[PDB]
Amino acid sequence: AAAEHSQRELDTVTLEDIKEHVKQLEKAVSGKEPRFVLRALRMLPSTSRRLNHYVLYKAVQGFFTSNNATRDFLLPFLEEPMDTEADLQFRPRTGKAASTPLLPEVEAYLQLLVVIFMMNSKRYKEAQKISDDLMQKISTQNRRALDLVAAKCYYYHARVYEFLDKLDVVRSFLHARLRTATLRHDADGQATLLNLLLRNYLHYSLYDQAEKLVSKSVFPEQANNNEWARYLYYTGRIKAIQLEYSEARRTMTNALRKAPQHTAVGFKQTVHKLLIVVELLLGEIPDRLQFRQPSLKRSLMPYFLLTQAVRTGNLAKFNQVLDQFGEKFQADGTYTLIIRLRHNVIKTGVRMISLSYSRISLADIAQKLQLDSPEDAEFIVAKAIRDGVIEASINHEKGYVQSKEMIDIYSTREPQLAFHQRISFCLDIHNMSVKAMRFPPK
Amino acid sequence: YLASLIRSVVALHNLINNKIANRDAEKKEG
Amino acid sequence: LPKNPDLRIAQLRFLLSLPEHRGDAAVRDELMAAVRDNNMAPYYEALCKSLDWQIDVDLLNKMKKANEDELKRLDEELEDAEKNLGESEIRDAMMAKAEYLCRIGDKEGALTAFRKTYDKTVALGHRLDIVFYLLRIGLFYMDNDLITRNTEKAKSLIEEGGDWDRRNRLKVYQGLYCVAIRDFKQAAELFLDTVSTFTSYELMDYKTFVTYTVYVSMIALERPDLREKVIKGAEILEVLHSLPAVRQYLFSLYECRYSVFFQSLAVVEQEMKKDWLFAPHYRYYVREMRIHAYSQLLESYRSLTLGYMAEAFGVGVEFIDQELSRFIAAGRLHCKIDKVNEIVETNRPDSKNWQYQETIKKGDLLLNRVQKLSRVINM
Amino acid sequence: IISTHLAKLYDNLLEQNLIRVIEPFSRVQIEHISSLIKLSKADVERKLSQMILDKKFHGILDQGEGVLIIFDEPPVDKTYEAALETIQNMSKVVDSLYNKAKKL
Amino acid sequence: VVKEMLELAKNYNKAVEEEDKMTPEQLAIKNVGKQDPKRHLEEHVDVLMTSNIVQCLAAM
Amino acid sequence: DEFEEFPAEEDAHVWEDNWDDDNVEDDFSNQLRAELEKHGY
Repeated sequence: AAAEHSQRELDTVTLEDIKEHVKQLEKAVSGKEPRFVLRALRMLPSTSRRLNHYVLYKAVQGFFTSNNATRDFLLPFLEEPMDTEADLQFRPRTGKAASTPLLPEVEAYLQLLVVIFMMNSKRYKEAQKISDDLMQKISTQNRRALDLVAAKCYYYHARVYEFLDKLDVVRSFLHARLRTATLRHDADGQATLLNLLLRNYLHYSLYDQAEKLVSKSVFPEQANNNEWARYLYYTGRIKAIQLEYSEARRTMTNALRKAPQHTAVGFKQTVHKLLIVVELLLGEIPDRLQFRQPSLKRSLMPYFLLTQAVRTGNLAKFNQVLDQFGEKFQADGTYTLIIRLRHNVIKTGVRMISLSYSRISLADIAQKLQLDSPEDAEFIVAKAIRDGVIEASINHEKGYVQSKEMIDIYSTREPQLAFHQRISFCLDIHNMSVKAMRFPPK
Repeated sequence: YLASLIRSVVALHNLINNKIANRDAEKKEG
Repeated sequence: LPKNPDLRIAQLRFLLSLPEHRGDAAVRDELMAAVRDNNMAPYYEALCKSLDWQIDVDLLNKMKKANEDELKRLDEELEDAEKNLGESEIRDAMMAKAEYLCRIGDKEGALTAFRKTYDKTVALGHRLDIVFYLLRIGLFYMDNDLITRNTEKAKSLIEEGGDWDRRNRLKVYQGLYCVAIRDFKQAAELFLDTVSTFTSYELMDYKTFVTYTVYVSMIALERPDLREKVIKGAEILEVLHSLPAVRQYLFSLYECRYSVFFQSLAVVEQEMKKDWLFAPHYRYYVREMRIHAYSQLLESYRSLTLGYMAEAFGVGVEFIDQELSRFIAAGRLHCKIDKVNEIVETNRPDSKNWQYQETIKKGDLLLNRVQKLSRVINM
Repeated sequence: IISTHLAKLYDNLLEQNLIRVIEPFSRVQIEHISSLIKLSKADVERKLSQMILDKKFHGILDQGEGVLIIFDEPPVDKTYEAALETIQNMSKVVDSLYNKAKKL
Repeated sequence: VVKEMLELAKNYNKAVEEEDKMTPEQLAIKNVGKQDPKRHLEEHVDVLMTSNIVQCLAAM
Repeated sequence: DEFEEFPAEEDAHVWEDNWDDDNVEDDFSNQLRAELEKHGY
């Protein structure tokens, strides 16, 4: 059929792609440079989609095919087509190459591909077993070049079990895997393992253990930008739930900055929602461009209403906002922070008063913030002066809030500190760029 | 700081050029 | 260019759509007279359904029959041109059919007919005229995508080849759309460019064009350009001599007569509320004009008591205090209020400090870009 | 014609006289300058405000007590303008390198 | 030096953004005149940074 | 690198709108008229 022949052609092109990736893996192991395995994994997400039964059937018929347990393991889980007319024997290894065992990296890549296909087919149980087998056989291996594919397979195994709605049978095993990766000095594998452990804790609400792990473990600096963004989001949630609001805001802004341009909509949605909540708690009204964006508009609409209520200062509006979308906030895992905002709303008003006025009288500030009595205003203002929200100094002798006089920052040292940080970053970037330089062997 | 930014940009451009040269040589190898 | 579609009809429809003026009588009579004279049956039905009016059975049937027989005559002429006359005759017949389709208010049919005429039209000038007709239709209906695509097409046609008159008309059309999209800077630029040789009398008379130009220029242009291009502009001054209110409003800001400026600004807000193009942006225009006036007053002062500025603006101390606090909270005015002593202190950054802030911001952006590039390439 | 041109001449004369009378002072109070020019306090205040707002003689008024402070208007430090322009140029060069590096 | 480096950065922008691929290896050899790309480039960066660093260290 | 781990979940305004636009208050004409009336006595 026309559709069938088109599918066969796409399968053949995918087979050519996998052959190219396996050749790259072999060249990487020969040259001991991750670059090639990194590119193979980079192409992996694209190949994850656009795969049917015959695709992987032909891949297993051509690759491997040594009568090994893999063929008797995945094939019983994946159907087999009839005698295809275009029986092109996809055999990159010919004669001696076929006899030689498949390279550990290449075999791991093929097992990862089959596991991804099982994921996309919702064969949760079969992917379970195939992932255990591949993980066990990769655990024995100790080649450095295998570590990146090991990290990818680790992440996909955690994902398969996450769809298994258990995500606890993995806790100890991923802890052990991450610890071994840390011992081995691996970077990508330990990065993915730490991110996945943090994700599991955040799912099951074990915040304290996650904070302990983040405090003790150290994330390698030379990690993937996407992995860094995921870790930043997880650490931002940990900090925000733990009352380190400023650090949470900074970390989540960094995570948003490091997001993959336009590749992951959902991660951006969640980061924006949590950042909006944290910023509202910290006393800053968030930017409207986020709410106006096309992809994030409908997702953040309840947060837009919440920000409206907070800025306007109408506690009743906040209550009706919670009534309509309270369950949505809960399902988003931000209900507790929203309640904290409900009881901290006065911080935004105090911050606005601090920005506007410089010597506001206590009675007038109490009137403006709809407080009942001036003494409550004094209490709230002092609490704000600690909370990093205001920089004033109450003069209780005459009861007026005297904001600190602004000073010429340039004549002070802060510009030197900012320039030092930026110059250090620039010099480090230059050193890193000239450091690799990928000079070929003559 | 401006000099450091210029140096970093030049180094990054040189790294990009060298990487593209290496990739082109490898591709033309086979 | 042809007056069809008549933007006055769209303005009247919007005015009736407004809550207060929904029951207006004179606008009702004007719109009904326009519909009857122009015989817009589809437009009449759409307006009746939208405004919940009582459809006149006799008038509606008469208009429908007139539209039907006119369309039949146009189709007969098109068939005659197709059979006997050449390509030019058929193109003109289809152009007339599309023109009458726009006459009655059939948006979809008129647009499709104009598209067919454009497809069958070879002359560049006629293609530009078709684009102008579609742009006028879009303005009448406020179809953002249609107006944007057709403006791009008209720009391309002019770039390939175009007379100066078409360029001026397209400049005025872009200015009107920009005013409707709230990009007041481009509106001011285009309108100030075209005010000298305003030849697009179909969209709006010259007095309305000068009023719009003054409004958008004051919302966009700064004081030096405002003086050089609006205050001393011969055309704008000549037109304003016939519009005392607009002249007073414009001169209040430049001459520093703030109470009269606020009176004129209230009048202008009321006028724009009814206007069909400035209606969505009237609140923003008034807010930005007030912010501009406050900043202009504060530019020459470092610490002015709230009482003095309240007297200057002809408003109470409490109102000016509240408005100044609101505008400071949004980071628009560079001042900090001192309620106990009732003194407003301007905190305008020194040139060195502002330059340091700008360099910090731009360098942070560039460093983020460089870090992303390094991460992407280094693998 | 006479009215408009004489009003403009009056404006020019007031500007010149005010500039002449503020040259020695640095923090002159508005009342003294008005007395020196023999004009109403409000008129001199308005003219000074307009002059400052129009990049005329440099200074800032303070209605809290009333003075016409005059300073020397630091130049601008052209070095920072050049640095900002170079930063913009290098940002667009980084954009170009973004256009490159697509070929890996 | 900063103004001349701004002009040189404009020139470097023009040279790089062009990135003419009509045998780029030949382009880099047909425009060799000790000009914008790096010679009048980071040479000035080194001059500026050496002078500024030495002056600041001496001042401290 | 689509982050499938995180699920991926009128007002067709082309003009950017800041927060102050949303604020609801009486038209400026009413405010000015009321203030002038209250300061007229």
